[PDB]
Amino acid sequence: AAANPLYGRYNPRLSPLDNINLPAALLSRFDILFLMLDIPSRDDDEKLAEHVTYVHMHNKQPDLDFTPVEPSKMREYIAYAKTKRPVMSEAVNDYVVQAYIRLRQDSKREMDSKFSFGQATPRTLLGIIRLSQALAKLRLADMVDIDDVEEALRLVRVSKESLYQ
Amino acid sequence: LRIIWGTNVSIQECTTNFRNFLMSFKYKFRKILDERDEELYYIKQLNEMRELGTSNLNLDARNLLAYKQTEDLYHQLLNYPQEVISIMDQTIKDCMVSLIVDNNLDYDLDEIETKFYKVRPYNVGSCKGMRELNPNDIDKLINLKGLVLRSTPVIPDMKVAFFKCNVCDHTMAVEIDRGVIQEPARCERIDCNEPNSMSLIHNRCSFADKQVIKLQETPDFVPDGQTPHSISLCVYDELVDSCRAGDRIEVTGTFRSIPIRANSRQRVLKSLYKTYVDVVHVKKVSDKRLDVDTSTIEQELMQNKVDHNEVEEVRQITDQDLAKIREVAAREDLYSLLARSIAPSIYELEDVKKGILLQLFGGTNKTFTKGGRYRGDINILLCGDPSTSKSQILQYVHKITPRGVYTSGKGSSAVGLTAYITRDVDTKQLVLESGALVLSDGGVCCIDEFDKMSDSTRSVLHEVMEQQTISIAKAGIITTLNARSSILASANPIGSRYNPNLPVTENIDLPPPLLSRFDLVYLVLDKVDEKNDRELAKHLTNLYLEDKPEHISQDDVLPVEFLTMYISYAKEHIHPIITEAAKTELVRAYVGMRKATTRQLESMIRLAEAHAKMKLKNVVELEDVQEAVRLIRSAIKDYAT
Ligand SMILES: Nc1ncnc2c1ncn2[C@@H]1O[C@H](COP(=O)(O)OP(=O)(O)O)[C@@H](O)[C@H]1O
Ligand SMILES: [Zn+2]
Repeated sequence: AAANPLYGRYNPRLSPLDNINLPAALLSRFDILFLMLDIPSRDDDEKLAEHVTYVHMHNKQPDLDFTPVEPSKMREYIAYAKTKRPVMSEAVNDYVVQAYIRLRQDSKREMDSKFSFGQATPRTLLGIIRLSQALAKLRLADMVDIDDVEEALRLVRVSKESLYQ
Repeated sequence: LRIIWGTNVSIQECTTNFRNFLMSFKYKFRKILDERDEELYYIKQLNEMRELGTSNLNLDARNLLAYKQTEDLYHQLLNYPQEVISIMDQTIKDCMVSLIVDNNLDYDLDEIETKFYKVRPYNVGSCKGMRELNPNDIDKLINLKGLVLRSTPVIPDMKVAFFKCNVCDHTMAVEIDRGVIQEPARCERIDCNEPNSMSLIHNRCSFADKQVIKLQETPDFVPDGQTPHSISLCVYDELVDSCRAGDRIEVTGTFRSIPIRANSRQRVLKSLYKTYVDVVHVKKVSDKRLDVDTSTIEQELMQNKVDHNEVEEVRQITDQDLAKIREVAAREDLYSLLARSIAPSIYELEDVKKGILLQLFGGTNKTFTKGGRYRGDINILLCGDPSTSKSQILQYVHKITPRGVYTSGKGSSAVGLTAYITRDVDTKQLVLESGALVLSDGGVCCIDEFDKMSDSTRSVLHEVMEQQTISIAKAGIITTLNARSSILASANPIGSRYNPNLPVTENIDLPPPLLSRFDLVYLVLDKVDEKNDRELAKHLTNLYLEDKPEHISQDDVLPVEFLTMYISYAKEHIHPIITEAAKTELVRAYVGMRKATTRQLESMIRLAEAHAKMKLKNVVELEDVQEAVRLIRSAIKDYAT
């Protein structure tokens, strides 16, 4: 889903539950929301203006030491990863729990003022599991590591650290 | 060697092979079929039938698949059923008579000489409904799992035609051959001839019963892209009024095709054929879901006898099961054993689960011989935070309850909750279809996003919630019709999450009277803490420890297949009398609320009597009111605010 705040752009004087018009019951069914919002800057906007003018000067994408993969072969890779049915180690199982309680304790007991949004839920714990499964499938790996959930939690938190810029 | 044309069937060779099986089968599937006492396994069931007159032989087809000598036959009756069942009609009669002649016996002979015996083969393999039924599958055994949306009137179909002769005082009869009545032009000449003068007289003829039924079909898997199909199927005599709207069913029969006439003018036939099922068996019940209310269906339990069919309506149980049931009922913690085993994946919430259990039992249903009626139910609402059982509970109820339509939100409005009139395109006539609540004349109707249903729609439930009936006056119909449904609802507060700093009566955003006319309201607020949510998280992630949760037998809980056998006994067989001594603790509990309305009182009796259906008590005792009132108060945390 793509959505815009009440005034197109954000207002920093409004807490997100008021900046956002959506009700938090529906929002809790989004396992991630991205506060993908812009702030003007001296440097960062320069590289963007290069990429857009480069890709408008011609179809081709930048001369990085990289190639952007052809989509149909990526579709084949995804179709193979979909076949994988990964299982969670007890090592991560007990880590996911403790991270969740610290998240939920912080989310409730501290984060109900100012910039604070929402609440931690069972559903966001299941989100971390499904994301942790997804990472392990992209590894083509039959098991889910402690190395996976420490990435999944990052995407959950990073989606709103934009808000502090 | 003899063989049927187009066919791999030898009559006598199958005849002896079926007898060889029929006189020697003893549960060999348990030995052979997979990794899973008795004897003469069918002979007991045949010598059972002959005194009861129940001419039907219901056959577990997979008996043959496991057995050593009739793998040669399973793939025949599956693929040639019209002919192979025509053999079984004969062999079973001869195989009944072998049990006569080996017996010193009374005169069974004088009728079974003439009477007819049949087979209903049902226990066959699964299929993707209509869709996998490519034309190679034409005229084969098939089964379907699904439900009924409508059934036509009974249709008269010719089996002996009659001819009346306009002269000369002789009639004629002819039996129908494969869809034709070859009417003789000649006047049965040997009396005399007149070339063309003879009549056909309707009311002298002999007719079959026929009936047509519309099945909403629901496969165990459906491909990505699909949508529900309304199959149309036909049922013959001894199955008419077997099954009807809202029933959840496994049915088996022959997949068929037939042309259609393009118009009522001329015999041009559409080449793109129509398809249907000719029903041979219907399995009215399952082990996983409970039994349709025996008080409600009392009209048909005798009709099955009066119609002479034993197509079963209610689960059979043996003494070895009832003995276990009674030995289970004696334990002190049944009151919590069910409340755990009702949802082995749902954590705590045992106040909620328990009152839901007491909904499923219903309680007591009573009438005054003309003038009035009362019924055992409780109508339920769930309120408080998201991220909780609410939506999953509505599934487990739905998948246990034999009847109920999972209505939802703004997607469900009056014309489709109660009945509607619509054009049946397959014949182009106006016909009446049962709405969602009418289909739910029993069991549970499970409602979600209850407050996001409109101001106009809610007004139907406002009558139904206790009056359990709906009354209609729109074009073509004026009637009041039964709506015996219990009702269960999921709701969320005003705004979002929860807000204890506002009174619950406002917070729910549901009007005070309708909220009162619910019999039990649950407040399910989260109120987060360590040492609960941690224990929940361990429970959830154990579902991902083993990628299917077979170790869920831990934390001991009843097999569902026993729990449903318990409830469908207690529900069926106990009528708990509210004793005159129970009043004195009951009235004070009501008056203590008054210091709120009779719906609480009218609920407590319907809830406490269910707590006597549980433990199978014919009479209510002063204790069982005490847990019922506490449940009401604690369901809304009445001590806190
Ligand atoms: N206490 C709990 N026990 C078991 N499962 C839970 C619990 N709380 C949440 N869940 C899980 O969360 C999901 C419930 O979603 P749900 O909360 O029903 O949506 P809603 O917020 O509309 O009720 C289910 O998959 C369920 O297994
Ligand atoms: Zn004549």
